[PDB]
Amino acid sequence: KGLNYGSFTKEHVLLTPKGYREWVFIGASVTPNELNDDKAAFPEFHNVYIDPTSWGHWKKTGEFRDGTVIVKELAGVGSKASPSGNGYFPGEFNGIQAMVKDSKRYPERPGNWAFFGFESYEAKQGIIQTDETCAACHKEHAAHDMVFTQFYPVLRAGKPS
Amino acid sequence: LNYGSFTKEHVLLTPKGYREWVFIGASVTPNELNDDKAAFPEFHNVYIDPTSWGHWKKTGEFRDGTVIVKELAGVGSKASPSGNGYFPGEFNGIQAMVKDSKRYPERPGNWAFFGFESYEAKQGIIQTDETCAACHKEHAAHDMVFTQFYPVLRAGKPS
Ligand code: HEC
Ligand code: HEC
Repeated sequence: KGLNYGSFTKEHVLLTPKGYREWVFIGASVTPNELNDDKAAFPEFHNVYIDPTSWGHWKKTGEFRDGTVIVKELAGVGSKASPSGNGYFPGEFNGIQAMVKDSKRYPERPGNWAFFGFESYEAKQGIIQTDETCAACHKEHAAHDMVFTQFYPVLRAGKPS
Repeated sequence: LNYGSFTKEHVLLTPKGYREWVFIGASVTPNELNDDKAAFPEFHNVYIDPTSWGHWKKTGEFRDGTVIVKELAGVGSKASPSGNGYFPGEFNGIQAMVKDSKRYPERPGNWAFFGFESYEAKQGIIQTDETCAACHKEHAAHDMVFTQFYPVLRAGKPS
């Protein structure tokens, strides 16, 4: 069996994940401010991680086990040009978002996903989000099980046939 | 333990499982911002082997036997529910660099660079210094690696 990644409070709120940068990377996207009227909803680079246990489970099944934790880490754009050419390059770390799939802890959320915001990296836990703030966009547009796997080529290529 | 596999000529065998290594940052040079032909199209996802990553959290240096994999991927779309920008598509190929003072003692920084003809290739191709190391030497922030673009490495090192 596999470890339980993610620690929770007695009210089932995920404590601020540490060590996620050593989980399994599944994809990176970028919404720069300048392309979104100098205020993107989520600045700017986004680096996404799934915990190792649920990555083993995904390789075997193409499905997110209960106990999946997915962390989106946000970063500024640092430059627009490099010796490799024109585009977008990351600067400093900005913040994180996370989501947890758990039928037991979250029996009445869409998909059993609890979406967590964090007010800082120094914060002890996150704040669980209403269905209008987070999960509604994810159920409408995400390709599989409310996860935007159409932007996670590690996922698509890592599921079996 | 070491994470490369080699032939007798110190040629690196096409790495398997590098997506299970430690991701250290991502950038994007789209073709539309580069005269419809980027040098390295388009998204770049960079990884360092876990053993070298452990030594980096200790020393902030690249130990001998360090392997870094840059995986390339197309721009799949330029808009999504999160807004305008660039979003990944399909996997294009890989590049790799390897640090070894004893096997590459004449390469700049003991770093051999490897190109790969496709995902199905068995071994890379090792590159002359002008093809790759020339530009890494001139411009990379640390020991030929563009750590100005790897915040996981910068946040990770012991300052
Ligand atoms: C990425 C995200 C992730 C990573 C996992 C995933 O399924 O992609 C998490 C844990 C998370 N968000 Fe998010 N979200 C949206 C899109 C399009 C992407 C991937 C593309 C990209 O990287 O830009 C996401 C969409 C939306 C959205 C539509 C406007 C809203 C309102 C939200 N998301 C809201 C939230 C959260 C509330 C603050 C929250 C904690 C999220 N998402 C977590
Ligand atoms: C990224 C790269 C990496 C990842 C580690 C790093 O040092 O960033 C590898 C293993 C690799 N490339 Fe190089 N490359 C260049 C730049 C600016 C970056 C980081 C930011 C980004 O993703 O865009 C790189 C630049 C250049 C360059 C300047 C004109 C040249 C000539 C090369 N790269 C050449 C090569 C290779 C020759 C075939 C090769 C195997 C590389 N790079 C590998």
